[PDB]
Amino acid sequence: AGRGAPLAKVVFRDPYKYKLREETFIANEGLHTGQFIYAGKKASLNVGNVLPLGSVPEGTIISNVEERPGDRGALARASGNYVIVIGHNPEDNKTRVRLPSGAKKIISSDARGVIGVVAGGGRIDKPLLKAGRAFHKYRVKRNSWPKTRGVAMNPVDHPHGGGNHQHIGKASTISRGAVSGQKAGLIAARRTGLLRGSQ
Amino acid sequence: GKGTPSFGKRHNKSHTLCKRCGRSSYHIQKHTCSSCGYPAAKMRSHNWAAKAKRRRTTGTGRMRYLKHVSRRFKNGFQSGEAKAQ
Amino acid sequence: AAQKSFRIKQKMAKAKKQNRPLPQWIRLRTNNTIRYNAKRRNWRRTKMN
Amino acid sequence: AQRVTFRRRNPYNTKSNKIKVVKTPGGALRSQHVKKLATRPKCGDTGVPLQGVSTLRPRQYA
Amino acid sequence: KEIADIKEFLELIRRQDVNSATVKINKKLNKNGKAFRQTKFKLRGSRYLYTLIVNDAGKAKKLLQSLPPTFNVNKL
RNA sequence: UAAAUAUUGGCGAGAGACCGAUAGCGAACAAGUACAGUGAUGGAAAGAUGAAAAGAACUUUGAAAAGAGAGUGAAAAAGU
RNA sequence: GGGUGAAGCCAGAGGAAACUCUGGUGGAGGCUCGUAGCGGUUCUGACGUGCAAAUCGAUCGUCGAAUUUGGGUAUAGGGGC
RNA sequence: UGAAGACUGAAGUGGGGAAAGGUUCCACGUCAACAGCAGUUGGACGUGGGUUAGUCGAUCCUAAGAGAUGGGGAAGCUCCGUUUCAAAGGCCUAAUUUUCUAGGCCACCAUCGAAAGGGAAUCCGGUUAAUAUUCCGGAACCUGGAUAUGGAUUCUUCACGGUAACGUAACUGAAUGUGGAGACGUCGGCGCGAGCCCUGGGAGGAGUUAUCUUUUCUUCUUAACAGCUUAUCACCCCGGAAUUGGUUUAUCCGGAGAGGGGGUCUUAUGGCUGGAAGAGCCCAGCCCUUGUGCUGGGUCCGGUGCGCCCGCGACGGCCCUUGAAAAUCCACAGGAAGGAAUAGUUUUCAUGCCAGGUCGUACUGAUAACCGCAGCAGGUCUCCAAGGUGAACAGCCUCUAGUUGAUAGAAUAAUGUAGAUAAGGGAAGUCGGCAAAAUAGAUCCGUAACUUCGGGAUAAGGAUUGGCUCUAAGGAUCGGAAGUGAGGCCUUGGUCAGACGCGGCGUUGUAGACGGCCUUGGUGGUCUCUUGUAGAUCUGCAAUUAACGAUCAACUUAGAACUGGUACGGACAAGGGGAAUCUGACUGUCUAAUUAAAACAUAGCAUUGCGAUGGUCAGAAAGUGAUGUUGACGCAAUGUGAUUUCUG
RNA sequence: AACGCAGCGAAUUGCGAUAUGUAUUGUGAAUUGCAGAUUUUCGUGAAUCAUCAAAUCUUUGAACGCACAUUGCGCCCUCUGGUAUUCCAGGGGGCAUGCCUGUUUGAGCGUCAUU
Ligand SMILES: [Zn+2]
Repeated sequence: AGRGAPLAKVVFRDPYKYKLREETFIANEGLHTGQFIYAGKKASLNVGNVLPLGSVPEGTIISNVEERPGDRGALARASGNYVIVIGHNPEDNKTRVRLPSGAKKIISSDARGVIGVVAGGGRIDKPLLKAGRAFHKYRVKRNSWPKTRGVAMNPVDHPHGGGNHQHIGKASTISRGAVSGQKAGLIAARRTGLLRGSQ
Repeated sequence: GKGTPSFGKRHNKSHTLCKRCGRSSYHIQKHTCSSCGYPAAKMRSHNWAAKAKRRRTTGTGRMRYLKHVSRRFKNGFQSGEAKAQ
Repeated sequence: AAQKSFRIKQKMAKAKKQNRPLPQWIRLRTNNTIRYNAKRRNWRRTKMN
Repeated sequence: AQRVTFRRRNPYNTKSNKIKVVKTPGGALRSQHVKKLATRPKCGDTGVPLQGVSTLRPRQYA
Repeated sequence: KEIADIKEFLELIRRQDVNSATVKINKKLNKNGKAFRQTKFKLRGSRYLYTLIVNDAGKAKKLLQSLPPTFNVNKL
């Protein structure tokens, strides 16, 4: 509920007891019920299998990647997102990795990652239309919706507000070295206005 | 209808009776009294209200132990009993 | 209110017995300045808790 | 023709407070508070109802 | 209440938890083939009260006499 | 580490060029009482028949309350 | 309680073919007329030492969802929402 | 108190509850004050009486939350945190047969939170001035204790049966693990059942009667619980499908084995028997100071449905929404340990014994018991719900039940308040068609610019509607004319019981009706005749499709004639319409008691910051927090405001 | 702080199921609105008297078995009932937290000597 990702619940054995422990995995697009999954160093390269970054070739695709070893997941958990492996290092166990925003990062070689793209892709494509559809999205998340424009408010309630005409008055580009209360607008902006093509 | 129509909806209780002070001023949502401050260690007294102490302080009650102490002090805290002549 | 507690019912038990007029033989006592009961309660006029 | 009342104080028509009207040997129409239905026992592996086993709410078949 | 059978009725009397037994007369008329008598032998003690239906008045009279003298035969 | 020094609280005694029931403590009386507020809190009015109740038996008008007479007492121009 | 009749299915007619028309079935929608419910447009009507420290009437808006409401629980004064 | 008029009209002036009040409920006495008139009456005043539970609630479990402990802050009042950088325990069996000691397994963790969520088990009839699922009578059921009788099981043993789905009255099972129930949204139609409504025949009672009506109204009911039967959905065996079949209102399914033939199971729901006619209701008749009874009768057999309202079932649409948790109870895997024959195991089954604490339980629930200074046209959460009109829980009129309460009397001036109508004209009135008028239901005809092709649209604009007598179309159940041997009525022959009633003091005498079984022939058309009548009311040898016959039953839709002071959605109920301009796209929201809009919100569009040692934000401080049960199709911070079209 | 107690009290004044008080001591005949006794009245004794050194002290509260809008729910020792080490009820006695002094069981290759 309130998550762009269908989960998956896998049953593993306890090596030291006669018992079973279930773990909640994020399902990559390709999984199905009544399927085997192989997690470890010696595990093979298929969709669903969990491998450490060191035992994987260059140009592979993964998700639910750990920042450290033992983090239990962090990078690339959202819908239709995936991390690509670029480089390798023998000295210093540290692979090179590209994150879905664009900014690359060096991660340890023993860190994990589930193979394949995250399921439920193409969620953002359809428009919501009626406002009631947007209500039900935020109804099962937080209380962050019906946002009033700050310029429409009184000068007490917000900095932009006040005046006979609805205008801002002073520059919306606000510094990094500011304080809480002032920061309403574009915080530490390099560019402004309409950007063309290249991000 | 801020006046008389809204007064029609009043049929709840923010306060109930208290164990310690015996007064209808025990907040249920907060789990604490406004008058005495139950359940805490102390009695909720304030110097800014002199009348608050005057209503509840020693002398008002029965004093069913302290009432007989001045009599015991004067005689010198005795033990045993009187005999006869 | 039908489904009431024992601590509430104990207070209302007192309110029954205390609400009664002044007995006549007290008025013939020596010194005595009392005539009628001041502490008296009717259900319509004044409320309890 | 002949109207009916509740029995167990609780006035609101919730689950575990529903009424089947019934004719008595006296003649008057009166209410009786119907118990909730028991779903069937089901399989472990598949999601199929299990045959040759009674319904009953969990306590009735102790 | 349970029912009858016959037999078992005779074995129920051997308990002597069941002490007394009332009888009832109810005139019926099966589509006026015969307007007949019927009787009903009820046995109390303890969880259940048992009852046997006997239609023929002849068969009832043989059974009514055959029980012990000490057995309390109530009526109506 | 006693004494000479403090004290609008507590227990026990003395006094006054102080107030005299709209005064003096909020309170001379069943006063932190009756009553108001969800609640912290707010907060009144109310003393005096006569020495002794001897608090008006009995008649008569009235459905009754009371009234006219009578009677008590120094006085009822003292009737709760 | 009515009105409108979207996808999905069934049958027919036309045509050399590509396909195009007609009739049923079905019951979609922050659709629509309107009762209870919730609101409060106009009469600048009634009342205006009132029935009422905000009510009374007629006329009106919306009426299957960004709906209406009980009990429990959270947020407290330069603070909350 | 009687009689007559009235109203609310079952979304109520009806019958019950929740919050809240707290004796207002009920009886006897009685009117100084209060009930803005009065008072013999009273929710007033004085004095008493009244609330009975193993099963109804609370108690118990958890929810959003609250909150000790170990720790770390703070001069301190106390703040953070709830599984943490804690040595955090309580559950079973013997040993020993002093009743104290020995076996063991297993292990991130207080406690409060719902009288609408979860949840062990009770119904009918009677009784009081006032109480009842709570007392009385009669019939059940659960949980926790004890325990012995019967049955079952046992020479190889912890039962046998069926191809199978599965069955039977019972039919060992520790540590440990696994699974199910508890456990879950909404709109739509179709099907099944309950209750009410409607209606036929009889068996009673009341009403009407100048005249008419085999009629107007009312009574004919059956609880929990026990037993045997009954189902859509699933599922098993047999057998092998394109000329593709089966099939729903709704198009789904089949070599992963359809249709067809034969089976098994859940018991929701109905049917019969017990409960249980002894009860309740409805008549008729006896006494009787009271209390009361006491004695006869009857309580029966059906039909119909787009009916109303509730529940259950199999199905189909919705979503960037997929619609609680825990206590609690059961099952399976697993084989620990323990057992026999001269005897032993079983208390998941049949019967039988004992016990069931504490607190709440009256009445009102509002134009008079609650809040509003008060007996204030205000406000305040729910359940049951009849007949007619009609699309209808609309409006108008009745039945059951409940009120007949809101200071009264006499005249009918002006000016008011609420309702009304008006010759000729038709907005000339006025800031402004404000206010009021006209239109309105159904069926058939007919329908423009413009358009995001979905709409505009009930566009505009015409015609018709009564009463009475007829005609037409639309269904469901059941039946084929002849060729023998065998199982309704009547009779023939065999074969077997045998009902009740009465009289002398349980007994002894005594008439004595009738019932089924087994089995040969005869029994609508026809003839004999002036004429017929009873029941067409079990297997053989094997003719047939629209060419049909019977029997019962709804309400819809068309068409025709006749008829009237041309009236007919006759009361009630019910859109005025058209051509433009400014403005916001739309549905939605706010100034509680002067501003409902062009303001706010919105989908869509764009910009900015952030890769966790991070962004935004809290806190006096912390070994402290929110976003975050999060990770760029995400979180945070702003502007603009659907679509088409552009943004120098 | 609540709830109770007088022969007839609602409040105030007293007291706690031994409830307008009991025992002990002193004074020496009352209390009094109306009852009623008790004869205690040459006394080991009236009394709403004074006095006060022995006891009782409901449910609570710093409030202490865990909770507490609940007269909620448990555990241990002990005697008596119902057949009873284990279940049901009844009478009696107990179970909070921090800190100090000692006692008894213990934990740690923290560490010393002996086989
Ligand atoms: Zn307090």
